[PDB]
Parts: sequence; C-alpha cells; structure tokens
Amino acid sequence: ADQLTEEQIAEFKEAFSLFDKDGDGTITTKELGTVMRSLGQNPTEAELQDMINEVDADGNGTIDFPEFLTMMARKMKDTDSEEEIREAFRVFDKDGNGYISAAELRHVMTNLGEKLTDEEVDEMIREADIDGDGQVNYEEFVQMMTAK
Amino acid sequence: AIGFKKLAEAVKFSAKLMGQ
Ligand SMILES: [Ca+2]
Ligand SMILES: [Ca+2]
Ligand SMILES: [Ca+2]
Ligand SMILES: [Ca+2]
Repeated sequence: ADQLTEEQIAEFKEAFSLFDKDGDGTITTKELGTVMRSLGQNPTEAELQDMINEVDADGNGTIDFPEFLTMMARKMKDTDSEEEIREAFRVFDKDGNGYISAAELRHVMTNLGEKLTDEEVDEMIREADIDGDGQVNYEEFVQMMTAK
Repeated sequence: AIGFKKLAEAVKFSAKLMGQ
C-alpha cells in the first residue's frame, strides 16, 4: 500500500473539503458543527471540541488533513453494530416514503450551502439508481454502501 | 463536487461522531 492511488487521495480530499467549508486547510468547531447539523446531528460546542481534541495531535485546536484522516480511521471502518443505515437513509429520505428524490438530495446539498443544477443532482442519483426511476430506494442505498 | 456515496459516508460519519 506504500502509496495511495490518486482516486483514493481525491476521495479523501472530497471528504475533508466537505467539512473545511472556507477551504483554509483546517476544520474548526464552527465548520464541523455546521456540517454535522446539515447531515442530521445536533452536537453542542463542547461535544465538537471533544471531537477535535481526540485527533488534534499538534494541539492547535483545529483539525488539519492528516488529523482528519485519523478521525475517519477511528470513527468509521465499517463493522461493529451497523444496521442503522436506516437513520442515514432517513437524513436523505426526509418524508420517509422509502425513496430519496432529487428534491430531497438537493435539500441536503442546499443545507450544506451548495447550489446544484438538476443535471448535477441527477448525476449524484445515478451513483445508486439501479432501476432508473430517478430516485434512490433503501435497497439501492444499501447496495451503494458495499459496492466498488 | 462531493459525490453521493461520499456524502452518505459523511452522514454515517456524523452519526458515529455522536456515539451513534
Ligand atoms: Ca476551515
Ligand atoms: Ca491540529
Ligand atoms: Ca422520500
Ligand atoms: Ca431507483
């Protein structure tokens, strides 16, 4: 694994940039909180600072890129408990009908401060949309989590 | 810029950060 692939590095950049809202290279509690709220959580300031402290190896009070890689390494992997993707799916499936619509996905992107065209939203849906109905059902959401 | 898969991963990540 000596070196990463560029596709891997790009994925990590994607992830980090989502949280680093102003693009300055560091994630603050303000930014962490703002994004978490968009994605369905409601952490307190103290909770956010505890999250930073766990991975703030240089003690400077904010999270840089390698610190963020460590944060993902510790919180994610996969495994362990699992099966509350239903809550994850619900952050998208805002009306609970079993299908993430284009308007629902745009709502999430709008909470995050992004303004997407219909084509860009459809492009996102095509990552998971096996049956071509322009929506992501739970089964499709589950498949997308284990694929590629 | 962010893809749907990575966004759903970020939703999951946000939940794990809360102890869920
Ligand atoms: Ca920043
Ligand atoms: Ca730091
Ligand atoms: Ca729905
Ligand atoms: Ca579908």
